Amino acid sequence: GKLQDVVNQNAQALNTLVKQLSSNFGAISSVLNDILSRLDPPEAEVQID
Amino acid sequence: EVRQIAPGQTGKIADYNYKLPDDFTGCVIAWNSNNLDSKVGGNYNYLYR
Repeated sequence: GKLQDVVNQNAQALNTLVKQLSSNFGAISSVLNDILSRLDPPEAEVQID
Repeated sequence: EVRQIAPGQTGKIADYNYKLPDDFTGCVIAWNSNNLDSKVGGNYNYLYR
């Protein structure tokens, strides 16, 4: 267990780090490609921030 | 159309006549010319693209 716990903790930290990409954080969408392809830069700046 | 002489704006004058930058640092001034520029029988001398 003492060896499995560290690899599991790192795998979980990476999994949550990647899953934080699937989060709006107040933006109209998660995929920045859609904001850059659909919104005008004057508003894409605010949606990216 | 004076409302369009502002940064981040859209419309005929902003898009094709006079475009202000997203990070404009300055002032826009406007006042009623109806007495001087407008002539009896319609003033058709001023053109816009």
